[PDB]
Amino acid sequence: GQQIFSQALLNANRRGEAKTALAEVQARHQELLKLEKSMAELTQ
Amino acid sequence: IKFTKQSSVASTRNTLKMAQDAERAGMNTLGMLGHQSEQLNNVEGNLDLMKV
Repeated sequence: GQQIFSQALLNANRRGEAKTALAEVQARHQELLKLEKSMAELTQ
Repeated sequence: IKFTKQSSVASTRNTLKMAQDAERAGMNTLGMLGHQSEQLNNVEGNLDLMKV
């Protein structure tokens, strides 16, 4: 005669996955902005 | 992350459009230069004839 609930922990691997690939997409975006700027000068 | 990717898409779209901008302008420049080089060839011939 008894019952029980249950809780959950996230995976360690995940860690700060919010920025694991955010930093990387931000870095690529910076590269793309540099590309865009250089192309703007070249077109001019 | 989604916003940054969208910004990257927009950036590459503009970069492509501008690259196409450069290309047309450059092709016109070469066309005009071929025509003007040729006018100058005509000039060169008359200068030779006038020398004679």
